[PDB]
Amino acid sequence: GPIICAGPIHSNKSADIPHLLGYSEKICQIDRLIHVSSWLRNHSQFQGYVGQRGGRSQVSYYPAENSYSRWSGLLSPCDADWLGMLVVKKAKGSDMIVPGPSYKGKVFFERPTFDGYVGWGCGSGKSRTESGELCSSDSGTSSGLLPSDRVLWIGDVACQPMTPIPEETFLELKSFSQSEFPDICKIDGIVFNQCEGESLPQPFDVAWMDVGHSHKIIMREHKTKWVQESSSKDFVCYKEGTGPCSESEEKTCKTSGSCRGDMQFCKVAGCEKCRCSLVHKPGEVVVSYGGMRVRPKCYGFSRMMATLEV
Amino acid sequence: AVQLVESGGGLVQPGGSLRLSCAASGFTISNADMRWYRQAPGKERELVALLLSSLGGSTEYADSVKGRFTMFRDNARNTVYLQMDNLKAEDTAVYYCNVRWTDYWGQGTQVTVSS
Ligand SMILES: *[C@@H]1O[C@H](CO)[C@@H](O[C@@H]2O[C@H](CO)[C@@H](O[C@@H]3O[C@H](CO[C@H]4O[C@H](CO)[C@@H](O)[C@H](O)[C@@H]4O)[C@@H](O)[C@H](O[C@H]4O[C@H](CO)[C@@H](O)[C@H](O)[C@@H]4O)[C@@H]3O)[C@H](O)[C@H]2NC(C)=O)[C@H](O)[C@H]1NC(C)=O
Ligand SMILES: *[C@@H]1O[C@H](CO)[C@@H](O)[C@H](O)[C@H]1NC(C)=O
Repeated sequence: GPIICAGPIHSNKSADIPHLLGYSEKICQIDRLIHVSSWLRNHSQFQGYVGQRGGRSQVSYYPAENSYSRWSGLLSPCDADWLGMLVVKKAKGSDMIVPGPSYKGKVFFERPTFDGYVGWGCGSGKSRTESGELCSSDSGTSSGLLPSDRVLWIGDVACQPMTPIPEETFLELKSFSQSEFPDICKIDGIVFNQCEGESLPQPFDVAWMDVGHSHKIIMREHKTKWVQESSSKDFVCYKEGTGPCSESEEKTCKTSGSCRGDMQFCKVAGCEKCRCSLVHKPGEVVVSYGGMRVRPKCYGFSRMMATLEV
Repeated sequence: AVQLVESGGGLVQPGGSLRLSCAASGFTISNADMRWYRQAPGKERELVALLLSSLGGSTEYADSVKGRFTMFRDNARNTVYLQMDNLKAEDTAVYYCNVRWTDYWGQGTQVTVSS
């Protein structure tokens, strides 16, 4: 289900998309896929919205079985983009579209890549071919008010605020990860290992964590503990009936103990209009890998492109 | 080493036809996914047609060229083709042949359409 806001029913294809400053306001926008609509408008000359009637909870995932999507509060890359935690970059030509997802008819798809996050949009009136590589005309998208059907998120991914690590420990992890995957030559066009000869690229479903340096750390064997840190980001605030609280209202709730809430929120922030509650999510994920513990920015199991030693 | 050699570009009057070939070395196109790009001067590299082994051999075309260009392969000959019919001035470009997800590009062949 949704985090705060029930799915959007839009009318004005041409309605502006406001920059809302409250955190719960931004989560509300994320619930209604307004961030992805914003993305399409900005990058691929698209009028209107995606997410009609379904919102974020009806988005399409590759793989279709999504563990992290059953947790309404786990942040997808796109969600993280809207919260300024990372950038889902507009695809360049050299960005690789992985095979396997049912791209046909999609209007937007994103995937974690080895060195970032890439998103692919189609203009107004167009959608993707099966290969994902071309935007061709589609009369079913004429409405400009398109169902969540048309949004594709690749990967079992959770993003979250990160405890930045020094370059030293990133280099150690990058090296550890190189020795775990000695036969990988490049991932998503990035040199992973030095290779003399190299296979044709092929899909690669790999576990990875983003620890905020030049590229991700793909992992063979790792352990994950989820910890509920009950920080302010873990709570959303809403007025009864009328959706999310104001930026100002949310702030005083989370800093002054003057609003109503559920039992965890009252414990950490205080309680005596707005109500704040725990978002449904397992917590922040801590990764043990390379004999290190680390709080990554994103964590996931996603498809990328790899070549192998020949 | 992978090699891609293109052929078949040239001068053609509007309405004319050309067949572009891409002979490949160092992989078998019967498993590869192949793409045809074109690059006009000033404009950006635009993807024009695909043959996707990942899709069982299916074929996909950009909207501008749909219905005039035809991509196909000769597995025996390890060669992929782009048949271009009813050529327009806007088809003038250098055409490139590329292996999907790789920096394997053909030399490029020049297609010029003019009356
Ligand atoms: C699609 O494109 C639109 C616009 O082109 C993007 O919207 C912009 O988003 C950025 C960041 O999300 C906004 O910048 C932020 O401005 C805040 C103040 O906003 C008010 O003022 C602007 C202009 O004066 C008004 O247009 C707006 O309606 C508001 O009333 C700041 O508080 C923010 O600061 C925070 O982030 C920065 C780093 O980004 C830090 O330095 C700060 O410490 C702080 O954490 C921020 O600077 C911008 O206002 C938006 N413009 C509009 C017109 O809405 C979308 O984000 C983009 N969509 C996607 C998916 O990328
Ligand atoms: C809704 O569409 C109208 C009609 O042109 C337009 O003037 C307006 O900008 C849109 N709504 C808002 C809130 O901007």
